Amino acid sequence: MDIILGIRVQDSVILASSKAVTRGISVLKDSDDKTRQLSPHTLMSFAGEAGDTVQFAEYIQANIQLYSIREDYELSPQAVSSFVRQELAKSIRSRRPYQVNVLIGGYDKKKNKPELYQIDYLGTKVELPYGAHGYSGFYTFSLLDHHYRPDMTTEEGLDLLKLCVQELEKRMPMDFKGVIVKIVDKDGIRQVDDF
Amino acid sequence: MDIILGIRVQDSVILASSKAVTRGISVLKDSDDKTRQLSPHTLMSFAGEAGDTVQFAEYIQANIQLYSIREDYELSPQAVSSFVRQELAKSIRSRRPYQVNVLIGGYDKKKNKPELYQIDYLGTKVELPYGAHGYSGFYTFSLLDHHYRPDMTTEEGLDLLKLCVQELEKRMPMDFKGVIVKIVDKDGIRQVDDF
Amino acid sequence: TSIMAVTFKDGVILGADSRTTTGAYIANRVTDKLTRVHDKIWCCRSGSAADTQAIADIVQYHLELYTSQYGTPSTETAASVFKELCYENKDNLTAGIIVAGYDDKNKGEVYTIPLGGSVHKLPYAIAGSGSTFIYGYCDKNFRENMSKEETVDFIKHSLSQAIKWDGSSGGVIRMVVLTAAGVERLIFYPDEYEQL
Amino acid sequence: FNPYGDNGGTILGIAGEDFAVLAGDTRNITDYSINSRYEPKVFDCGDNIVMSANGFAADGDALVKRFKNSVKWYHFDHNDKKLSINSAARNIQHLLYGKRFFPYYVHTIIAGLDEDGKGAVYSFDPVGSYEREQCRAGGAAASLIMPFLDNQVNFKNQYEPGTNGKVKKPLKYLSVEEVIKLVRDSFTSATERHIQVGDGLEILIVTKDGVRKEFYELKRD
Amino acid sequence: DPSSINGGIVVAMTGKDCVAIACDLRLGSQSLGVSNKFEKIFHYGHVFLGITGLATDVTTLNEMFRYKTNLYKLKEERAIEPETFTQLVSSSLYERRFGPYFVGPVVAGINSKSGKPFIAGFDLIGCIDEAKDFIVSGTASDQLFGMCESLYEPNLEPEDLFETISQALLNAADRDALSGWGAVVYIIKKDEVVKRYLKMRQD
Amino acid sequence: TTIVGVKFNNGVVIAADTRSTQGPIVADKNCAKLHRISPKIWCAGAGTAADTEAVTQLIGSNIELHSLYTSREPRVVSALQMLKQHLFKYQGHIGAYLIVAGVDPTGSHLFSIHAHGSTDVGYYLSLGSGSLAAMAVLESHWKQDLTKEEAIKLASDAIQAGIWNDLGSGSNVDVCVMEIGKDAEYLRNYLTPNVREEKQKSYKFPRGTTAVLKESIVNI
Amino acid sequence: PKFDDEYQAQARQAPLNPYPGLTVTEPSFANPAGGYADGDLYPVGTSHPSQGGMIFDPAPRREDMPPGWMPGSKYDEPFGP
Amino acid sequence: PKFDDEYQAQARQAPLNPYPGLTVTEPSFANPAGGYADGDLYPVGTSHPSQGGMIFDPAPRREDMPPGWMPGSKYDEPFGP
Amino acid sequence: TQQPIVTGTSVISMKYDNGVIIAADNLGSYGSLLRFNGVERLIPVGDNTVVGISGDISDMQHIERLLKDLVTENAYDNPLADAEEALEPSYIFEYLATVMYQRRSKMNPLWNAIIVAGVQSNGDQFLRYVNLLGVTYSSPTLATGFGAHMANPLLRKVVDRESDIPKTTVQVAEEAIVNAMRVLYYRDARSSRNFSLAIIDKNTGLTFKKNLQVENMKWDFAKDIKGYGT
Amino acid sequence: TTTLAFRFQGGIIVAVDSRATAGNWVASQTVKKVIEINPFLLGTMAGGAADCQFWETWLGSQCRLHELREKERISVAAASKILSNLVYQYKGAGLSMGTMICGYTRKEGPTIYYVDSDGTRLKGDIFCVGSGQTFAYGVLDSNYKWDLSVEDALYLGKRSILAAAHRDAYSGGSVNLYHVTEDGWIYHGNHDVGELFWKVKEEEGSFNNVIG
Amino acid sequence: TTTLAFRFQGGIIVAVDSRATAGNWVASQTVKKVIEINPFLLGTMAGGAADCQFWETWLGSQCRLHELREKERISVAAASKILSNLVYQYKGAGLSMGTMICGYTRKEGPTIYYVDSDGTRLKGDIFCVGSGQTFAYGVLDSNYKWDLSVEDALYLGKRSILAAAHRDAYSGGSVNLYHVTEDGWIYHGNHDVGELFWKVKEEEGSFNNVIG
Repeated sequence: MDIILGIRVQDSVILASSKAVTRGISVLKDSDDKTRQLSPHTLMSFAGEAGDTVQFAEYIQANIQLYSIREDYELSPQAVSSFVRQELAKSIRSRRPYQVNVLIGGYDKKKNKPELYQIDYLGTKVELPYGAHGYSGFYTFSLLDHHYRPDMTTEEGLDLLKLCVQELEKRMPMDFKGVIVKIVDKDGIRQVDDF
Repeated sequence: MDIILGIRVQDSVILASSKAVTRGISVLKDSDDKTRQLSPHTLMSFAGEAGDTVQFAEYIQANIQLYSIREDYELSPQAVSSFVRQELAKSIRSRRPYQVNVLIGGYDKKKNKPELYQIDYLGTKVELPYGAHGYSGFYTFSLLDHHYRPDMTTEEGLDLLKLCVQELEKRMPMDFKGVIVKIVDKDGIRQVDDF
Repeated sequence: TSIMAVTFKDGVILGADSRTTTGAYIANRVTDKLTRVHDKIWCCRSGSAADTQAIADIVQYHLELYTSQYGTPSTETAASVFKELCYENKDNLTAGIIVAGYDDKNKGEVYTIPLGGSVHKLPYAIAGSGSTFIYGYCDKNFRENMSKEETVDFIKHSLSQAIKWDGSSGGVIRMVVLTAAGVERLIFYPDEYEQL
Repeated sequence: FNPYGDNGGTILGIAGEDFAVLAGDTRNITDYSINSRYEPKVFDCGDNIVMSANGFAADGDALVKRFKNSVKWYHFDHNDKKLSINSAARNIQHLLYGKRFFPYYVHTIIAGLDEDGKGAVYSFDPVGSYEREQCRAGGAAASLIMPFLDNQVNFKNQYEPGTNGKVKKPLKYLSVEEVIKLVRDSFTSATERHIQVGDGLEILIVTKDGVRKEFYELKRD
Repeated sequence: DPSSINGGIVVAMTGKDCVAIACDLRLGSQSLGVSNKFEKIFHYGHVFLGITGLATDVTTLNEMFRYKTNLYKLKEERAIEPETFTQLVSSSLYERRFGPYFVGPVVAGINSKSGKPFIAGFDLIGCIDEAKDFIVSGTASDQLFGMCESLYEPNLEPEDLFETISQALLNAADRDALSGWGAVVYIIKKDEVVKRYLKMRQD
Repeated sequence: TTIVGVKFNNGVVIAADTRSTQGPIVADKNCAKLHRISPKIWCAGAGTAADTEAVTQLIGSNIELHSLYTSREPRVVSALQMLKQHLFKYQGHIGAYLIVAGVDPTGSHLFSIHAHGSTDVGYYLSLGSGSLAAMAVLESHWKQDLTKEEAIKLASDAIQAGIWNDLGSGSNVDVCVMEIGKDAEYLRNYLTPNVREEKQKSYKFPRGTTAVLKESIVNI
Repeated sequence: PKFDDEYQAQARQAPLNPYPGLTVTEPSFANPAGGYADGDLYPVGTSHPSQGGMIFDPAPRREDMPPGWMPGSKYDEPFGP
Repeated sequence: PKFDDEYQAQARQAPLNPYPGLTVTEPSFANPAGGYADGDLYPVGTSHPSQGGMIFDPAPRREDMPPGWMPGSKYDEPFGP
Repeated sequence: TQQPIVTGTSVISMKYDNGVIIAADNLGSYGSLLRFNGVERLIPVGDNTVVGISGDISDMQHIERLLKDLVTENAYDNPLADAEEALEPSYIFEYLATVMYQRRSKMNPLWNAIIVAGVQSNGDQFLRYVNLLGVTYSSPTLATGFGAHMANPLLRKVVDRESDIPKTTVQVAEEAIVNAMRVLYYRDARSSRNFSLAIIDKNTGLTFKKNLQVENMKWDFAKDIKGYGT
Repeated sequence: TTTLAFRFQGGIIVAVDSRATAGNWVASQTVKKVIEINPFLLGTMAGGAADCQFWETWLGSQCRLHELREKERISVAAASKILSNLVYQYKGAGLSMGTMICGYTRKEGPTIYYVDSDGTRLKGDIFCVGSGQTFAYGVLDSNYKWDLSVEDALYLGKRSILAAAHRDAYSGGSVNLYHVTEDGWIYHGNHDVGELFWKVKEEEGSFNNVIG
Repeated sequence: TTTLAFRFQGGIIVAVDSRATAGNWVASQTVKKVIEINPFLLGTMAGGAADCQFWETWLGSQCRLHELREKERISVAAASKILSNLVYQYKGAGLSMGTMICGYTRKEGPTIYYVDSDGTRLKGDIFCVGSGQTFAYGVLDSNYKWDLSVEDALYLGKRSILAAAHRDAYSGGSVNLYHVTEDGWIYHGNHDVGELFWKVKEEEGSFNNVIG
């Protein structure tokens, strides 16, 4: 099970993902990063089955990097999300579906707007101001609906993310060992030490 | 799924049980007490299915109190554990088994010896120096085997219990929300505020 | 279904009932279950209708090509083609077939191909769900070298009993008489064979 | 052995101010065959109450017979007193839940005037759970019938023109004649689009003057 | 169920000389509502295609028909007409007969040459459901059928067509658990298209 | 669905109802069910509707191609053979049940085809959920050498029996008459016994009843 | 003694995928079989540790519908009851 | 056509409890299948969201065994083949 | 009865201007084996009632014994039993329906479909249906099994609504019944050539024409079929 | 379904939606999900309407016997224990229940017991039940305070039900609010979500994602 | 099976038991559960013996091709990635594998990659694998330190395997220890549990519940 959250702020996209890696009865790691940098201003976070998550993430990253290398410019977050959706939807009817849910948070340097796309393992893309996958959305969405605003700065977004994460800690049975938070904005991608 | 631990030491019996109560997707309460005082020097902690745990615990408590009143003396922990085992074993072949595991930690005032009994939901009773039920034993038994000594005072027992509980917090996938620790000894039953 | 073929002195008489059912419903009460795979070779369809018709068309193709390339086939060639087609697809197919024909060197011949896809020459053969009720009658009443009228009456009585006892068999009793003279269609209506 | 069927009946209860209407089709169905064109399933129950245990026909008949027995015993014990709508609702609830683990596969409705003389409709599930309703469709074509009655009887999603969606259309009382018009049109639509409806429409009117029966033809194809 | 998992509604009606197609905006996973901006009405020139069902298939078919209709427009030098588009959608749906998309499409438009309103519906595998009055698809197919049958009548002018279709969609969605969060109604004419967003219950 | 085919003294007449239903709902009240395989070969199908449509389209295209190739009018048996071989190849997964009737230089033919590839000759046939009700009338009233008028009346009345007595069959009756010497006569809605009941009130809403949040003009 | 079904009209179609084409619902993919040595690989031997609301309302099974039936497609019974 | 076993010696037996007597293994108790409105109580719709070792190697099921057989009891086939 | 073993296929009946007609074939089938041909499935229970039964034959005989016991118990301490307070068709049908529903609720159904046809002592025709589930209904024409599909349309062509009953004479109804039985023989694989027919008339009482024959069968067109396709 | 009950300085606030659904068909939108056991005791149902309604009416009858015999109110603990035992004895029989027995007694003060099909019985200060319980928790847990004013507590309950109604398909309808006071319980009326949502959007400015 | 590998100041300590089992029958007690890919790379097999043994022997040949072509050793990351991709491409085919790819490289330092049947690949400092992994964790996490001496690290690995062998039925046999150093791997011998247990009980005084 995984927590992956995303909030689109006036200036930046804030992605949070759980650090725990559980296999059967034991937690194997407590510092895992469930994200891949698809491009300098595009970041993807994934949740789902153990091997599928990382295999799909690296396949997508390799394809996006190949496209960027070939065309000599960074693909827009819309294009990246559409490619990921097309790969996911193309897989569910294949022999080996990817049971992977992904949140793609990127900064469109051409439109100069942050963009957050939620894509489920079936291949359902939707652009959102705030996104969550799996059961993590069942607790956070009401709080996000209550407190979210379009005009927030990244710091209010981090405060809202703190509210969401501590709500998840309170009510949700599993121990996800905290989250790792990364901000996507005009200046690229960075990680928050303790949001 | 519930943590219930018990460590018999030189003077006392130290019982620990998780505080979380979960129903499906949400933790309903996180200050729950999974124990019942069967007698002034006998304590029982129970784990298992939602209704069965509390119903069986209160049925056993009522029967033990009835026996104590009728015979006008406190039943020894051995007798209490035998009665509980008899009920559990008689249940599994009835229409409605109790899916309840119990640890009975008592102080036999006649022998002046602490006693800890582990009884699974099938009625398998066994006296132990340290006991754990379900997955809680998988992480803790090796540590208890390593550090346990028959001659510990209650403070070293609490140190060992802290080691066991923090090992659980580390490697256990669930957020059992801490434990409530009660000590059973010559002076009766008491709780430890922060063990 | 009640299929039957009986060799007799001057040839072979092939007979069948006309009722086809889908469960308890008679989806077709005048169907013709006798098929002309070749000039003097006729087969009867039993089991799955789709499988039997596909096999019949494939066998007609193969036997037409055989006739054009190698001369007229015998009854045995036709039944061998039936056998190979049924066996090489025995898992998919669910067809049992009787093959009857007349060739001058052999006179009338009858081969039966049960559901397993094996080949058997027999003086006479009965197939279909209604055959189970006339095994004893046919066994005790069949004779070698019957006359045409004796064979016609024998088949009439046998299929009459099969129709009487089997709910899946009924309608008109049709027969095809294969002989050196030619092929004769015969039809007998319920009021004719039920008052026997 | 499957002990349940589905005879595809439809019933509709609407409560006004001084009247209550219980309408139901007379078609009887088994699979795709028409069992009978005219099998009434809305019954005049006496005491100014009308009932229809729509659903699986055998269970409907059994529950109706049980309720007639219970109300007759009530008359016996209470010196022939008139049975109130709420008392009948509680009685039928206890009847339905008495078979909690082998339910009557029937969606019962009882309609009548309450102790204040105001129309009342009580609608039931196979296990019980009675709610007093202003209008309530049931049966096969409940889904077709009911939204239209929400739109027409309650004026839901209708706003006063020129107010730009700020002022709803106020809920006026519908006269019994207008409610009959609505019932006829709703059942006509259900007949057009639902294959299990269109043989005949029977309407029972409960008012202070007593129960009144009306019957209307449907398409019947 | 792939068709019920995401919910969503689509309804089309024909006026005297105009058509209207409307859909709800909810997207979710059974209980949980995810987005209120999943517009299921797509247009390819002057022909509008609404698609309910599994959302991944909705998006996939939107892309597929965008591609195919763009190629048609380029190599034909004319926009695809509602009848030709209906045939194209039917053929494309049956192409995967054994691996079908779990969608119900609904075509609506006005044939440019004849100027006649046209609407049609489909099943999972391309059964054409050409109808002259109105078309319904989605989780609330039953509610919408009943409501449109009660309200619709022939030769509605654009304003009354809008009112009828909007009321049908609103009252149908209010009685469907997996539908709502607003709706969008397109009023399509020989020379213009009007898109309107309806106010409704947000639960 | 209710189809009937009826051979008569100089041709064959195929008839069907028009109600089309998804589940228990009438999706279309006037669905046309008679399909041209050729000018004088017509079919009507049951089972999976989409498969019937796709298969009839395929066979019609292939038969018109073959007629152009051979420069001959199509034979009904040609359609029968091609259709049955195609259906058999898929082992019944196409699920198309059809009654195919037509006229060709060899005479007037009436066949039925089943999803698994089996076929039948017939003089009167019925298909669909209303098959039994229509076949009752056909058995009661069919005779050798019906005239065209008697054949049309008989087929129409069998379809009417299916309409009145079956839930999955209703609305109007479609009839197509194929005759040896002349072109086929397609009779759309030959009978209309189920005219719509009139509304008690016009439920038009006053303009402005609906609440609108936004309005826009679309650049098509 | 069963009746003959020559046309296979009443012929009915591992468990069947409820929704053909979608591998995510494939029985062998929804519930894959465990490894032969999963007991030695994980401690307890396992790699891992509704509809209808308040109102009681009262789809077909692909395993008893005819082969040509597609779940959710328009289908007319060919022969009736 | 079956072979008319008169003595029922070839007679063989909800799914059978593999271990009779123990209700903790009864299918109806191990999988009670909830209730009619469980979907309305719990947000998910559900209240609750091998022996093979390291070396591969090549008991019977009661349903495939005669009714008189008790799992783990000494049994001798009355006729064998 | 968890499953039926030996069964009687169908019963067809209709009401006419002065009474009711009911008919049923005399064949009990063991699966597809037309085993027993002398079965009587029309059970008179008086000069005013005939009970037609389909489904399992053993349950049919049990129901027949129930009806005989009904008559016997009615005769007890009932000096008027022969003329008034005799068993009306409605009483027979209600007893049978109650028994059928009780059996169904006990998960041990009587696997029969029963049509109780007769005339009430006031002269009103009685014609009602009841099956193993306890489902009951009335109609101008009733049929069971394949009769509900094959025969019932033909009978309804004669009397499509209650208004047509007074317009229907004895001859018309009997010819309709005979034609429907002929059609059932044509198309029902479980049916037989021999059938019994009973007429209950408000004036002339019960007439019970046993072992009738299906006649005027049309088979001569079968000679013109020579195969599938070519 | 969504139902919540939380203790605070002024007593207990009990809020419930009104929607009832059969499959995807919304059977009704005005279902009374609170049963009034007695003037000081309040039953809040979720899950199976039939089981909850019937057995809590039976609980009311038992409560009546209790006042008749013992001349004092059945305690919330006692009523919840009776209900828990009853529901447990039908465990595995198919009962579908989720209940919050809210009440006030002189010896108990304000008290809430959560009881459900599995025989669970939990005393607690905040509870949410139903398919939408998680959204209500999300609102309550981020805003609840013990010393809320009565108006603020009522608004908090209303808003918590509104959030679940928005985000949950099976939890719409209207919000019914009850206030269990020292001297009884007060019915603070019914609020329609179709109007409450827009009022709350305009007043709070929340739901910024919702068009309009 | 029990296998553990933990990084520390002196390199990596790899410890594994020897028991192999087929049901209750203990097939053998001397199974070598470390596959020696190359003098600096070390596989640690668990789960299915055949799959691990065969595929890591094949990984050895891939490694050999790597040195022959590129004149530099395969990195631990590269070898673990090859194994992970291979095991992933047979996911659902029935592979039973749990593998720790322990190695040392100049440009990587000491490194451990956990790989298993379900395609996962984890870089980490401590890993325990097999049916007895939890018992080994209980000791490692309570005693592990980065700056352990080589003797202390070896003893810690030995003791951690001993605990799992005691408490787990499928984890007995003998303890094999490997030390992956800067200049290669050192095989520190085989220790039979039947003697190691008594030695450890006497020296530590632990296992006080065990009679003797």
